[PDB]
Amino acid sequence: GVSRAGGFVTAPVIGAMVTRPTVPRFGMRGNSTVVSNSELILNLTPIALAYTVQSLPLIATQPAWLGTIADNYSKWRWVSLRIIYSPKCPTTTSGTVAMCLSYDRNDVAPGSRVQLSQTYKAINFPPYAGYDGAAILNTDVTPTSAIYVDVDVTRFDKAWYSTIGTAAFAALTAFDQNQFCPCTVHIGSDGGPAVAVPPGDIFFKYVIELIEPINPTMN
Amino acid sequence: GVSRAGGFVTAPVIGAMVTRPTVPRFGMRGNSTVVSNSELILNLTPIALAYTVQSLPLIATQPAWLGTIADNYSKWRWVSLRIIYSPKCPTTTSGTVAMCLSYDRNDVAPGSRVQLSQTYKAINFPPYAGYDGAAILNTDVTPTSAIYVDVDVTRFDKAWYSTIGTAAFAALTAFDQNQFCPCTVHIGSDGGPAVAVPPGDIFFKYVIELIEPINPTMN
Amino acid sequence: STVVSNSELILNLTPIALAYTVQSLPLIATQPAWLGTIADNYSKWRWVSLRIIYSPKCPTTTSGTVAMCLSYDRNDVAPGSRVQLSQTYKAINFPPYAGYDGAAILNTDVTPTSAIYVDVDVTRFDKAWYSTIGTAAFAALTAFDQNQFCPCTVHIGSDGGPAVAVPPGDIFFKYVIELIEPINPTMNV
Amino acid sequence: GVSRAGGFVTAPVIGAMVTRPTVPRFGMRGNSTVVSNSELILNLTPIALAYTVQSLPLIATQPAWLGTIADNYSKWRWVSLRIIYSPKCPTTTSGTVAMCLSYDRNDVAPGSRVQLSQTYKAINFPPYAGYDGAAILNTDVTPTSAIYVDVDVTRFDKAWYSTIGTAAFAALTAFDQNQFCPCTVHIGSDGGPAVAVPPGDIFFKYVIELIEPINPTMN
Amino acid sequence: NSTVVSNSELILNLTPIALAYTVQSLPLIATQPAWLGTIADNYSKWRWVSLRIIYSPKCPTTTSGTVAMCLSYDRNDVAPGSRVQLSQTYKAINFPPYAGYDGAAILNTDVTPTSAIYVDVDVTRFDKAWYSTIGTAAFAALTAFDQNQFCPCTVHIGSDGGPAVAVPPGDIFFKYVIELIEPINPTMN
Amino acid sequence: NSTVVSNSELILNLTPIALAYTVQSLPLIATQPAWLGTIADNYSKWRWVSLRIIYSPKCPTTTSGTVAMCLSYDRNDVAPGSRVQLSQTYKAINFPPYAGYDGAAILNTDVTPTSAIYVDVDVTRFDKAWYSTIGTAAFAALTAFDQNQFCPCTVHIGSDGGPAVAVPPGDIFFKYVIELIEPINPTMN
Ligand SMILES: [Ca+2]
Ligand SMILES: [Ca+2]
Ligand SMILES: [Ca+2]
Ligand SMILES: [Ca+2]
Ligand SMILES: [Ca+2]
Ligand SMILES: [Ca+2]
Ligand SMILES: [Ca+2]
Ligand SMILES: [Ca+2]
Ligand SMILES: [Ca+2]
Ligand SMILES: [Ca+2]
Ligand SMILES: [Ca+2]
Repeated sequence: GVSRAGGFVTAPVIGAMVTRPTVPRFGMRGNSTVVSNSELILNLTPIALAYTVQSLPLIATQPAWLGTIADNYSKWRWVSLRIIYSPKCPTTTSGTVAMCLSYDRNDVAPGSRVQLSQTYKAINFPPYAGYDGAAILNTDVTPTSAIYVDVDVTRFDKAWYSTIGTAAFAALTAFDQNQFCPCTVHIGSDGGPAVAVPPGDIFFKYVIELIEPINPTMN
Repeated sequence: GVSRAGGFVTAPVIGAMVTRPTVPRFGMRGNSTVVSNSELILNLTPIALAYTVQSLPLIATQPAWLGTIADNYSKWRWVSLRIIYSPKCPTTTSGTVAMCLSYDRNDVAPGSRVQLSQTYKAINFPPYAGYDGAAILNTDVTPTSAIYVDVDVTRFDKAWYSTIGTAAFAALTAFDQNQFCPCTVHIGSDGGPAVAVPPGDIFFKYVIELIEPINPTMN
Repeated sequence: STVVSNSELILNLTPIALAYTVQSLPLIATQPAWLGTIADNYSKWRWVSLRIIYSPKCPTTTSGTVAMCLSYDRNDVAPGSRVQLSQTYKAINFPPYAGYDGAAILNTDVTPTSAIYVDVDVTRFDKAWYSTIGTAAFAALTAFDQNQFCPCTVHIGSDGGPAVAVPPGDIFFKYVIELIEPINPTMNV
Repeated sequence: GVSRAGGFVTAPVIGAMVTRPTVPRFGMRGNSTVVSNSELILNLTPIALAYTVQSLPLIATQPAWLGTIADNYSKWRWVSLRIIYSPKCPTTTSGTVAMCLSYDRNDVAPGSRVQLSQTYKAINFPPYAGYDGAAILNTDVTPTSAIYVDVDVTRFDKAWYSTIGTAAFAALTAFDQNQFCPCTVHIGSDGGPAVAVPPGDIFFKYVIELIEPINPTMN
Repeated sequence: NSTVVSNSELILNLTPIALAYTVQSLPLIATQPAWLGTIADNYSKWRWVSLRIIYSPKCPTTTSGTVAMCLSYDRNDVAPGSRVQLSQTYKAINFPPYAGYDGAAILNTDVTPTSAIYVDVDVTRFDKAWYSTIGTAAFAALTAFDQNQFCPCTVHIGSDGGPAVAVPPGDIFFKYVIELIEPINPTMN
Repeated sequence: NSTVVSNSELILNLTPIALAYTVQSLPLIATQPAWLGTIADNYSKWRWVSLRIIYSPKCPTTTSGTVAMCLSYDRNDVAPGSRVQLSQTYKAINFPPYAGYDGAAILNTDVTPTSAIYVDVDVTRFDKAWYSTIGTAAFAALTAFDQNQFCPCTVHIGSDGGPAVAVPPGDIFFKYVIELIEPINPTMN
């Protein structure tokens, strides 16, 4: 790379992904139903000078489309969960966007980018970057220029989680939420322009295993 | 059979199916999602002397479990739909239960068993019968002693139907319902005892193809 | 590690009548009366195997249908009909006199062809071990707190019974449970 | 079975065994005399709504025919003891009959079916069932539809027991009885009809080894 | 099929050691230990798989005297009337009331410290294979001869040579492994 | 990737031993030990890889009485009300207040002297794989049920039979190996 052999860098006016059209794929693994799909989950708050954060609980019901399928199953577990960033602003946008993971709903969100950076899986990056890694979303490859976070799905506290709707989940105390949620992602930013600029969006690319069907009304 | 070679008939006190435990199976057929499953759909009104009828529209959203999966798809079509009867009363129960099919939500339900019998696919049978044909439900075989109706899925008026929830469907006029429903089943009975007796239940064994995913909130 | 195995009567089902009824049981070490007293002496436990068996006790002339299924969140609403129950994991529908020919399953390692039962998917619980808690203490908890002590719940519903309700049968548990960490019962339960 | 693959069940008006005529068989095993035979031991109390129990000590002298042969021997031991149920009522009889084993004559008999069910070898069953397992009595096969209890003959407290007549045994205290008796069977019932109905009978199918002959007057 | 239970329990607080001799005896039955008793009530028969009687001191090293333990096998025997009589009996071990503090690990580990004070019962040489479960209260109401039917062994703990003002010497614990068979309702048992 | 931390720390000065019984309890959480707590605040989850609770005497051999330790696994349990109740509980070890001086090496070496007084926690039999880090102050403000979510085990230390004038018996130390994963800012944690 440039840090060993030297090189040169250039920058275009702007760059962005074009998402490949797809359909959620279903599969059976014995009595288990496996769903593989990608979903746009969040539009980030316009990046400005001051710091700001957004958080999302990583539960089966968070992605709206998957959420529906989950209502018919009692338990689930993430087989793989990759959080991907997609820029939507020009290379003239100053600032830094960062993401990280937490595992206790009683936690307080990172109050600054320094706090966020000390945390697990923290990745800091310019708001305009990430387009070169489009393949991470459209294919199963992992480009080195892609901006993403892989969740340590094998290091959760429980083996399976019970399905719960987002509204009901929201109404729980942090402690009761802990029983239905294995992890939460935080996305923060700062150092942006005086006139805030929408930086990018967040996608979830996942493979989930759902078990033990249940009447949706009961669940 | 007995009608050609003679024989003898006997009758037990009672007989009933024991349903095999199963899980709904998912499959992909290109961009299409195929669901194969069986569901208990209706407990029949206790059979008594006077005639009575119950009707169910044959839409993707009628079976509660399937209904949930259908919310995520714009269009669907029955690949196969077999309506099965399961008795729950002793052989001492007098009367006849009958089923038939109609194709216009503006139709008036059969007012008597004679009206019902003239209709397409009408099958008349004692309320206590049907147990000997348990395999029709638990396997893919079709016993001659099974009591069922196969829907002529290839002779519907349209190629695909749009998904619509049962509540919203119920609120439509018969004519607007016709655009979302290809067929309706009627189940009637009469000639039962003075003290009415719950005769049996109705199961749907189906294979459905769902196409064109959609956000559930939009659908 | 102490391993206990036995079967015992757990519940006399409500008389089967025209209208639908459901009875639910949390699958906990303290639910079976005989096992409960042994469980009170241990801090944690886990089902090694749990088989829920139905035993009929009604005349064969009894109309109606019975069903069982399993759920895994105490915060769930119990099935309001056999149509809802029937769509739930491991559901099995059978007549109230079913199983009269398979009683041996209760006291032998044989599984008679005609026996009516449900094997719990013990390997797919959310935790490795569950703490012992007495039945009455359990009842007083919120659904959320119950979830920490209970891995599964079984529902038994029926409908289509006769005008004069008839006791259909009973529910038995045949289990193999592993108990660890002795404890004084007063401290525990 | 039906619980895995589904199926159907039917019930006849009634069913009962027809016992094969036999003769008690004698054999020598060195200096030991071995007797193999089956005997009707008890007519059960008519099953009614309320609970009732009957108990029998499992001693060599309990079966009347064997009892005579035992008078000529000082010691004995059960090689095998199978307790079998034989129904004598129609399938319309409600209720449950249960059997179990105890090993201390100082024990109090089960006061209810719940108490009985917690006990060793407890088997609960409808009073009309058991006919399908007729072969367990007439042959050496063990049908799965047979209703029976096998005594754990290898887990008794002593290796041999002394022969004692039933009258003399009855006159002993529970503690002195313990020296001559290795086990006792309890048969209870409840949930029967308002008009009590004789449910069935109990047979003992055994193989016993008798040793050390003695003048009957001394014994 | 059988259940194996393992635990250790405090069984008896010894009477204060004084100049004169005293003896206490305990029947080695499954029902003697309070915690075990509850589990045992649920099984018809049992047999000690392993039984170690342990002494734990609770007095200062300034305490004089001798505490001694031994085993007998007939409830009709007379208890030892002196340390001499006790000392002639099987497994007799004599020691000062403060002995055993350097071997306390023996209580909750599989270690057997050479400084521990214990008696290992010859579990394989009892008169019969299994013993029927019986409550302590009922047991005490029996004649010595009827007690033998339920009790395979008894331990006697005597002492003397203590101070003018009696001093509580220590306690007796049972660390055991017992096998239980043939479940039964406790009320019947 | 994870970080493994090893050290031993003084955790609790025991309340002076007197005639009457007293109990103290400590939650076995990563945040309980003061030194470890600082490191733990920097990681989201943890799990004890090894945990040995050690007793160190600080009183003369002239001190009478008994100190005992045991383990429980539900914050909703009631603490042992007597040495009898305590002694029936898992890993219970009883000993005089001056015991353990010949085994002090256990504290700073990999040696396990047979004269040492300790409790080895069954670290592989906790209800779940990982536990989330939580401060002691916050932990104490939780209900017993919410505490269980963060605490896998608790140790109880009781005593009695001591002198008329209470004597500080000793201290409790934790010698541990803990694995920490998923870094996090302490303020968030
Ligand atoms: Ca970091
Ligand atoms: Ca749920
Ligand atoms: Ca027709
Ligand atoms: Ca629509
Ligand atoms: Ca507890
Ligand atoms: Ca039993
Ligand atoms: Ca004699
Ligand atoms: Ca000696
Ligand atoms: Ca007894
Ligand atoms: Ca203990
Ligand atoms: Ca935390």
